[PDB]
Amino acid sequence: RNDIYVTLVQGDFDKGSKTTAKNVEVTVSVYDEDGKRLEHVIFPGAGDEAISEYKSVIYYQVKQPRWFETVKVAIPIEDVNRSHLRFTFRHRSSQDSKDKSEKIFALAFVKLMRYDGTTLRDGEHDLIVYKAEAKKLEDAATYLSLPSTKAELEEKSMQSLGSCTISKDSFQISTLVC
Repeated sequence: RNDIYVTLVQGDFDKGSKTTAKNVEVTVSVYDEDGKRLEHVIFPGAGDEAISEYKSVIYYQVKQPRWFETVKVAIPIEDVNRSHLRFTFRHRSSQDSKDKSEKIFALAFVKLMRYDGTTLRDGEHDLIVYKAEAKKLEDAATYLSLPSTKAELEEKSMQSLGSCTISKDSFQISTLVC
C-alpha cells in the first residue's frame, strides 16, 4: 500500500453580507475520477481505525484558521493514479438553536498522480478554493478538469473558470508520501 500524510495547514475566509467571520469546518475525503468515494482509507491520530470522512476542528469566528491537522491516507498502489483528495468547506453555527441549514460553500482538491505517472510532490500546496452551488460543487467530472493549485492556475486575476468561481479565499495543505 502507500502512505500519504495530509496536513490541513491553514485557510483564509470571509463572508460578505455577514460582517462577521464564519466557523469553517473542513471535510477531507478521497475520491476517484468517477466521483465515487474510496472507503476506509483515512487514518487519523494513532491510526488504528480507518474512516472515509474526516472533519477538522471548527475555529469559531476565526477568519484565518490554522488547523495544522495531519491525517494518514493509505490507499493501495493500484488505486493511487485514479484518486484525488477532496476538501469541502462548511460554516457551522454550533447553536443549541437550529436556524441555518449550514451547507457547503466551497471546495478544493488535489490529484495524487500527475499526468507524468509521478505521484504528488511532497510539500505545501496552495489550493484554489472554488465556489458554486452545492450539487455542482461536488461534481468530480467538473473540477477534475480545472487547475488544482494556484501554481497551476498561474501557468495559464482569474475570478471564474468553467462556470466555477475562483474565490479570493485561501487554503493550504502539505503532503508527504511514503
